[PDB]
Amino acid sequence: MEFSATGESEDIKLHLVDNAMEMQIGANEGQTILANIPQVDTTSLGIDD
Amino acid sequence: SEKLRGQISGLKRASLNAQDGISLLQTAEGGLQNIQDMLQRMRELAVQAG
Repeated sequence: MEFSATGESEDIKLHLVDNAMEMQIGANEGQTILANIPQVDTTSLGIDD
Repeated sequence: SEKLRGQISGLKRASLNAQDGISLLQTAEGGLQNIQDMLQRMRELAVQAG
């Protein structure tokens, strides 16, 4: 068997939008707390295979 | 006598006129107080969301 490089470039385009949790903790502007929860599954833990 | 009677009558008329005027400002103040009370509930419910 023999393998070789294709020789021509390939393009893949990625779309991505931010969406944390914002909590109002004060009685005026700006006073807030930001919360994040990462994704957890077999793929993230790297034991899927 | 004529001058003094004229002045007395004028003073009485002005005395009535002043109270006639003051009633209007009383009513306006009442209405404005109602509006002010409403705006605070609006503010509280606005800060409810967030």
